[PDB]
Amino acid sequence: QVTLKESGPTLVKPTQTLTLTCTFSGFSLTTTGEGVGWIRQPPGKALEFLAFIYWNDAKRYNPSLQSRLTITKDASKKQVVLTLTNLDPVDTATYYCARTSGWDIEFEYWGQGTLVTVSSGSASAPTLFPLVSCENSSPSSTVAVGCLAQDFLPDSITFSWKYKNNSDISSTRGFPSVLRGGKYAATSQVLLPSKDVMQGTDEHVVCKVQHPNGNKEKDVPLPVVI
Amino acid sequence: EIVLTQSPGTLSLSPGERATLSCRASETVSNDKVAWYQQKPGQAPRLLIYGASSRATGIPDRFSGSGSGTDFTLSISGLEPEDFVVYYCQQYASSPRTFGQGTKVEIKRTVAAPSVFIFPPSDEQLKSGTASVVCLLNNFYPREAKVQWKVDNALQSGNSQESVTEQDSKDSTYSLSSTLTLSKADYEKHKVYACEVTHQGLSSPVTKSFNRGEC
Ligand SMILES: *[C@@H]1O[C@H](CO)[C@@H](O[C@@H]2O[C@H](CO)[C@@H](O)[C@H](O)[C@H]2NC(C)=O)[C@H](O)[C@H]1NC(C)=O
Repeated sequence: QVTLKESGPTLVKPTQTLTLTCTFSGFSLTTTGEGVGWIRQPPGKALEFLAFIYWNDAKRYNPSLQSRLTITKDASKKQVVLTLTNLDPVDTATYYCARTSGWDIEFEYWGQGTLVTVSSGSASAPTLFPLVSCENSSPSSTVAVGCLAQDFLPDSITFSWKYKNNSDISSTRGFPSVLRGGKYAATSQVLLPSKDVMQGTDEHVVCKVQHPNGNKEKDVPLPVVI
Repeated sequence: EIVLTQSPGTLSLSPGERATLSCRASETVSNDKVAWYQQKPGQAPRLLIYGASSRATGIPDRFSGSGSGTDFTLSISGLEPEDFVVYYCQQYASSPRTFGQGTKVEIKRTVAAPSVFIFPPSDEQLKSGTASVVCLLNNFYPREAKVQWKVDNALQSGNSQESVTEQDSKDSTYSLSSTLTLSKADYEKHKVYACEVTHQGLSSPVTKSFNRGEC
């Protein structure tokens, strides 16, 4: 089996320089037709090709990003390097490298990507706020409460909801994050049966998130129904 | 500069049906050096077809490529569970290599109207100078929903984000959160907050709202 692995800074400020490296294993930049290239994917959008370098060291670029792009191979270390200057937030994206094994077989082998966030802000952990259903005029079915993990970076949180009787909850309601002024926000909600909340002492449930910069965990107050 | 237009952007079929995704080039593609990739959200693309019609190493046979000139087709008969992902065509006739925007194949299900809830900003966050009103839409289908914010009857704009989950694994439904974010100052200057949601499964638009403080 062939293999590629990318790596680089997971966070970087604009007006700067990104360097990524595709360490590959299973082939050498020597056969004809063979080549390797970098392709990125901005969150939620399409794949976009940056640069490609052939064995025989022939390099090819994406006009729109050329003169800002630079591609190089080191047969010595089995690792291709990409350089992007003048970083901008729009350059945030997952960066993949892949190998074309011949002339017709295009990118038959892909690395695995590495998300490179481009924010001037600094790696801050989440700050939590409870979301209590200001529900009524029909409580109905069941009651819902949330939790708003705010101002974090890089985008990388998880949610787990636990009870007072410290068990676990069935939320599944996790929304992808939205990028607001250099910082990412996310919401998580959870439905509990109207029958339970309109009873028990549980004056709350707790919201738990694990971001790599801190593992905060606020508690959200149920509403009291009956 | 060979532009690639894929359509439809999103296609809604049932498991087992046949799917025909089209990819059209802005000019003829020399030698038909066109390729198709499949990507599940999260993972990396995987090659499905190259040279317009040649299958790849370890890629099933319901996947087939055809066409030439400026029209190409990736057809997959007998849609299987795992086939409901995104698909991209690419041309490598020149390089600049270029990609299409991708067409997503989703699971057709019946209409499910959403259940909606509105959450007022918490005092805590309020002390922080910024208040965030949220409106959650739960388990609905199809994906299209109009979610409008109104403050003291004023239609809002450029001050709400919007996030939507991927099609539910057990439900085939979607949920979405719409966030209205405004200055604590502005927030305390108004009385009634309302998010109106429009969806094919509601006979009439449902509006949810609360009055600052009375919650
Ligand atoms: C935590 O509190 C809830 C009530 O708010 C408990 O729910 C009830 O107890 C059983 C025991 O597990 C639950 O399975 C049911 O949902 C509820 N019972 C009834 C009458 O249906 C919940 O169980 C508590 N967590 C623990 C420690 O089990």
